[PDB]
Amino acid sequence: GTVPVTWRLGVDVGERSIGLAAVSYEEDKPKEILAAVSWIHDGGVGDERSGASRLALRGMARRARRLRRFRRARLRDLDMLLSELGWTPLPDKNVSPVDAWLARKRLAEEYVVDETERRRLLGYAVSHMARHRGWRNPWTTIKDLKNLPQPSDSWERTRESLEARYSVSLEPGTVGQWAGYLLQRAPGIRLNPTQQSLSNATAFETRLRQEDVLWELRCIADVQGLPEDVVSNVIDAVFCQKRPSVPAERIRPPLPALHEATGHPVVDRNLAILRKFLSSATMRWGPPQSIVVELARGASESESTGYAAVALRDRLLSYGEKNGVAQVAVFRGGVTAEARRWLDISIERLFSRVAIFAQSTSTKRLDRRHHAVDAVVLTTLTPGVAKTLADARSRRVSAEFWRRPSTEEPQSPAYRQWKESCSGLGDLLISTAARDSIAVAAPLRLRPTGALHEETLRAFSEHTVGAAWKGAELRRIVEPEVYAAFLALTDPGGRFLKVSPSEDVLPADENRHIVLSDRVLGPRDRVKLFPDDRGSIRVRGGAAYIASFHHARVFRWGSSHSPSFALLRVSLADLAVAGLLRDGVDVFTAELPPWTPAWRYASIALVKAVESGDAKQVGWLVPGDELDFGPEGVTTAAGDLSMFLKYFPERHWVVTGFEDDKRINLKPAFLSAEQAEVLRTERSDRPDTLTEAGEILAQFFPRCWRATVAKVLCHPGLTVIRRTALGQPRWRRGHLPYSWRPWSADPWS
RNA sequence: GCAAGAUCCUGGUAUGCUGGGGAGCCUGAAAAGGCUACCUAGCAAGACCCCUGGGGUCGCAUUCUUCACCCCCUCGGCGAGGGGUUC
DNA sequence: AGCTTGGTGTATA
DNA sequence: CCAGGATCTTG
DNA sequence: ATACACCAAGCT
Ligand SMILES: [Mg+2]
Ligand SMILES: [Mg+2]
Ligand SMILES: [Mg+2]
Ligand SMILES: [Mg+2]
Ligand SMILES: [Mg+2]
Repeated sequence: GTVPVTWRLGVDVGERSIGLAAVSYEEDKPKEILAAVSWIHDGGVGDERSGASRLALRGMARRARRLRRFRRARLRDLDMLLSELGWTPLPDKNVSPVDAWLARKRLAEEYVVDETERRRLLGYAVSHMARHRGWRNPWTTIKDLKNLPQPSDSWERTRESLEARYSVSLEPGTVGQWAGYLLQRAPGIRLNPTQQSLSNATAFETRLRQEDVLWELRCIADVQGLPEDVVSNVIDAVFCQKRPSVPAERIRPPLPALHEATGHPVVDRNLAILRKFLSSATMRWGPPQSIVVELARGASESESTGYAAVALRDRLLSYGEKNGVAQVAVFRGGVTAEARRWLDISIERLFSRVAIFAQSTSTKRLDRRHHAVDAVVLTTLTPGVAKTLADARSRRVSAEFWRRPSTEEPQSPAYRQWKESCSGLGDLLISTAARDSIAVAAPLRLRPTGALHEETLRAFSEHTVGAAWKGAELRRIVEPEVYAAFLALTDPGGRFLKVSPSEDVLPADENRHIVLSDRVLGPRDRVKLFPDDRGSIRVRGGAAYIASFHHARVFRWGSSHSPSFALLRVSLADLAVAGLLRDGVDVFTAELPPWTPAWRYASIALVKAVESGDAKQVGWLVPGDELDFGPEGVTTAAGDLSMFLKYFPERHWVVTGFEDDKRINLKPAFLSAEQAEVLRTERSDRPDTLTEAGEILAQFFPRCWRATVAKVLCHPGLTVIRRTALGQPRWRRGHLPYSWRPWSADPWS
């Protein structure tokens, strides 16, 4: 089903986006824009706060797990050494908070003549020193730690500061003696400072070093008269540390292929999108005859010869030598902007965008389709013409700075031939923009991997059986068997929970017995409850909130001419507690038990409609799905959304999240984020230079449309559009995610 | 070419949270509650393998999960990794 | 009652 | 937060 | 330090 045409490929690579064009050619002039799509990616970023990528967060978590594993193994080996020496380690409970510190202070101060008491104090001191040993260089050997100046100069400065503050001198002033003395003298004192966060002045200021703990242990050994091999073994067990190695980063030569990852996140996202587009374009129109790529001027902050440019040249030249691409040329930013400038093509005129800035011309970054338009413009480019345009800009910027207290055109026959050949490019762009064939899409994240819950462990609340129970207290029951038993109490014919959060579900009953499969709970027995009336799971003996939702399952019930819709918001914790995070599981259609937080905190109408059997699952929505409202647009606008839709009549909206049980958060697909953020900045510091549409767009972002699901899915002709790699909506029901209509979708199974 | 770095990766540290404790202080004194520290265990759910338990290794990346089709790579029908699937 | 929307808490250095 | 190993960039 | 999920006044 491949019809070979003559077409060229245009790729603009940005920090958060990539624009791609397949332009069919007839006589070395543009003939047909086959596909133009801009793909918005996160560049591998999973933490928007710190800018850390998903791979970096995963590596930090994995190394934290490995640190805990090695710490557990090292402390177990120390415990076996202390058992071999007969020294008793510090017990888990039923000891004073300062037994370890007082043991360290007493062994570093005086000699202990009692045998069992000395061994007990030595075991307490050595176990506590292994739990708190301070930092050393990981490449420094134990022998090199022993060759360090003991004590360290930072601890000498700290000890002099402590002697100045408290007017006392301890010989020898180890951290064990000073901490024990300060915990006896000024109780409640903090020992180490916190950079995270009334005037509890800390005892120490610098980070503890392993040489100081080693010096204190050797001072304790010299005072107590321990044998040399015993001291050597105790040092080698307390300060044991794995040396750093290189397991994973194990780095004419053959150029890498398209399917091979490059290791860097932004380049990997751009490579994956370009690889999918190139594969689909090859299967539908044959191979391209050249590939023109525009790396951005950015994409490195905190002809291009950057790492992204080198990786893209090597992989696209691998594809070229495997498929027959005649040349591959990669340019440096921002050549395509001036190439768009000389043909009189503006995004604000091409897509009929209203003006946002009162003074000066608005930046093209407002409409996200500018990437695909730049890819179309890039398709026409050649390296000689790009050189002439770069020389023209370099000549123009100096005359522009000179003429402030120009514009002069450099002459080129290749530029003249290019401008003659690209006369109809503007007409093609108008024609393709009129029928809305230029698409802005985002890649879907469908794998159920990530943080399963929030990190903060929370304390359990607790409720008696025999008291009065409200709806929130029913919803917060931790144990699923007790939850199902209270479910059978409040509704014996029901399988799900349909109560208001504030209503009084059931009164006090002094002889209520909750029967189970393994015990019987009396009316005086106390049920473990989640602390708050929100989605939570039981992890490691505590409660944690659920993370962000993986998806929302769409349910429909009622008549054909007027149905009702609701979302079942499913997080990774629901799939974790349902046992669905395993092999061979379709996580969008698998049945969730009633005790999951999804079905606990679903809307009451959805619960009652599923219990009545009327409501069936007709589809699913992930963050990043595109809602095409059709040519009608949004007919249920109210509030600031109406004033937004007067000047930006958007029909394509992107799902970002599901903020409660009845609402879905939608942003406009074609409108950018950072442009509206700098509009907010100019609203903050430059009054009256912003138009009314700019003011409304600045107020609309960042939270966009917090939209009622009943007000969204009540539109006939609304489609959940899932694109192919070329930016075309997938309408054939296959094994890839397809476009569907909420008003007409078949029920699952 | 000093090196400002960018991407990770490896080894550590100190807080923080939860469970169990408690040195000082404040209440309650019948009894147990809080604050500041400090001690101790754990810090994704879990999964696999080896000798009841234990110990080791993976588990937040590769944005269309699973399934289906096609292509590529390593080892010995056979799994593990990747990649693509046009509207 | 129900939709707008304003504010805020998240593991961190 | 720390030190330092590997690519690869820019100086 | 983000952005999303949750909470809790206001309009209608
Ligand atoms: Mg673990
Ligand atoms: Mg400890
Ligand atoms: Mg330590
Ligand atoms: Mg671009
Ligand atoms: Mg401790």
